[PDB]
Amino acid sequence: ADPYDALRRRWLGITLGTGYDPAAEPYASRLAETGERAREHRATMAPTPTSLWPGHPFDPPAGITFAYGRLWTMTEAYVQEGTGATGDPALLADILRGLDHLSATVYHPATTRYGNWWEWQIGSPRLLMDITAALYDHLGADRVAAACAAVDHFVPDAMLGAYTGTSTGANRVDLCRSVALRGVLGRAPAKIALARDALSPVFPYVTKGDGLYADGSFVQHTWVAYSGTYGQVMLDGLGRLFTLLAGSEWEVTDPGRQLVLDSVEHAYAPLIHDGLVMDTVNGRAISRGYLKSDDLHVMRSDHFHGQQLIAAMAVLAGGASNAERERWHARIKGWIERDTVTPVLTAPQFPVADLTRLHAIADAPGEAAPEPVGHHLFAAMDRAVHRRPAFTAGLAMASDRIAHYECGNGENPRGWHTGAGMLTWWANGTRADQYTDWFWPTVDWYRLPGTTVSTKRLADRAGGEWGAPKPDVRWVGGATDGEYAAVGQHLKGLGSTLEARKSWFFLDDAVVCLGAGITCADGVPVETVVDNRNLGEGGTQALVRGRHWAHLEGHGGWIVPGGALRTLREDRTGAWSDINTTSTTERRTRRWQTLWLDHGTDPAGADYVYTVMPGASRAALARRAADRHWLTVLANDDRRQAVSVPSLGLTAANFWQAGTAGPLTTTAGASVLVRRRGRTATLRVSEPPRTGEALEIVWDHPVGAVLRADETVEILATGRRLHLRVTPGVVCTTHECEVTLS
Ligand SMILES: CC(=O)N[C@@H]1[C@@H](O[C@@H]2OC(C(=O)O)=C[C@H](O)[C@H]2O)[C@@H](OS(=O)(=O)O)[C@@H](CO)O[C@H]1O
Ligand SMILES: [Mg+2]
Repeated sequence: ADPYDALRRRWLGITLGTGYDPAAEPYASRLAETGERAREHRATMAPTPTSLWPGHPFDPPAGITFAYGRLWTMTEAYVQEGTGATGDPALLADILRGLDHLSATVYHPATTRYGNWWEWQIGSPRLLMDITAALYDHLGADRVAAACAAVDHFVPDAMLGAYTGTSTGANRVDLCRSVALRGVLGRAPAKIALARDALSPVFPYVTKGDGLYADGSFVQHTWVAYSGTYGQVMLDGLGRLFTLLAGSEWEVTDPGRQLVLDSVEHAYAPLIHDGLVMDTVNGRAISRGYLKSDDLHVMRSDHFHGQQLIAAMAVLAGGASNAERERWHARIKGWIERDTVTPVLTAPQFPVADLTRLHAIADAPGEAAPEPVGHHLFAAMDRAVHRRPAFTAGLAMASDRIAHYECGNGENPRGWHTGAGMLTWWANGTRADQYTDWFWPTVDWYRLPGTTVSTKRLADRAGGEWGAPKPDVRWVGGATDGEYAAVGQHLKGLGSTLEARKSWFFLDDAVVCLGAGITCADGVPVETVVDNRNLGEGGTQALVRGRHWAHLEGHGGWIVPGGALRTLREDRTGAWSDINTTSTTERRTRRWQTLWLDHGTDPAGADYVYTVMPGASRAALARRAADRHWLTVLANDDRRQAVSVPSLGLTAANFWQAGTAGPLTTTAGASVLVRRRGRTATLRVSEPPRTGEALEIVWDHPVGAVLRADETVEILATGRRLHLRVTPGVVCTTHECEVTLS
């Protein structure tokens, strides 16, 4: 009996929290508030054949999970000290009433599942198990048995068989969560072992489909870049389950578990900036904001999502090694310090158990870590992240592997161009609320920052749901040394005949943006969005313009032909319900500064060059624009885009096909980055088309000897020039070669 009772107790410690004083803030106010929500939920519960709370019918099935969510708040009120309702028998009776009503009317084995599978197999059962676990002694054997039987009906063993469909990645972990608890609570050792075993296929790095990739990428729904939401769900359930089972007969022993720990710093941390997790990896969730069904009324946003991912790291850290835990805690202290948008330590979505874990990290000894300066190219999910002292940026692309966007369940119907070379960024050391402050419900979805698009009007959900629309292109990726990068996207526009070559060269204080082969036949204008910045409500940040630059006060600026540049400052009013059928309808106004180049109607091989300098002063921008020397554009056409930046000793080129640009030649499409440092140089090359066919590179610079080369890099000649052959692989890995110069 005791191994099950011990697991149940350990689950309650994880779920309800441990070793805090309920009288201390902020526990005291969160518990009081839970009491209050419980009291009102109790007062309004109204069992009917089709609902348990008015306005929340069992069809759609969200209305069932909705009901379990409220019974869970009631349960919390009942079992936690400090709530004003702890151990109140009348609260207890109403919980039991609601459970019995759900068990009688909807959540039971005579129901043939309808509507969203997720509500039945993930949303409701995890809550039902949690409630059952918290109230175990008061429930009696028939209720415990009937709760286990319902789980068995909606989540049978076969749901934890084939690693496919609705059972991969975050979904796999969520299914295991309910099956494990049903095993604990129903004293069914085989269900516990099943849930532990079924975690194994989540661990290994994949090269296609759902999961974690060796370059740190994370994919869910087969084609969607998703580290921020699904990746967090996976990380959260894994940490919960590792901690649950540790020390028991069903402890997770798969050594692949280490890959999940590794992913903290390698997959997730780079996407977190001052507490937010970047909207480029948040998929359809960027459209949620205030949800109609959320009794807490907490705005979803990049900051909400990052806070949830920080909380998952805090649970996971409990089972990490000392050295890992020490690094995670230091990064988390850093995020807690720098998040002035939504203070982590009092974040209103957090129950006391997360509050306690984060306060433990806060009070612990050690210094807060900064985000390391560097570049992270998440090539498997067509994402790049760049950090410099002056700014942080996240780029979103799309390819034959990665959808333009996801819409589904009423969410994100206008996200078409979020993958069309969207460049998002924050000025470092300023408030990081750019995309948080009612950005998505007010933005013009036809003018997303960095993108090139047809202005052709599109239908809500155009291209299809769940990541269905992908451009028919291969060359999307880049090459990086870990600090700077060349990134390129062969663009085909969504719902449009637009085609373009877009490149970005991520440097020490700027991103150089090249566009070429811009060709469309839609019969309407084509635009490249130099930027589009949310100014906040009533913003009065000055826009200053010069001959070849523009600067936005508080934000940064752009070097761009001043006569070609179009601008517009305007107020835009919108609501989350405009972009999500499940969100509130309250409307707010945000002022916008938008900047764009008009490529005319039906362009044929149109182009652009512009440089963004996030975080830069007006004067730094005026200097860089008047300086002819700092940057040479080697080539900007549909066969190759390439720059030379002598202050960095840097040459960078995206070769859309075999060709030459400045001192670089390639025999096949490739991305190449050369960096000279005194008497040595390192040459880096990737193959974004991912054919895996060998190609050669020549770099026209005298070279004495090779200090080192990856096993995939064969040296063909040195002397007057460097000549390499590279066997590139099919995941767009960057291969390197270091040489002595003559
Ligand atoms: C990852 C994701 O988008 N999942 C959808 C759910 O949202 C997650 O919900 C939960 C949870 O514990 O219920 C935790 C994650 O933070 C959320 O991102 C959810 O969608 S929604 O209602 O929040 O819009 C469900 C409910 O339908 O659908 C999932 O696909
Ligand atoms: Mg220079």
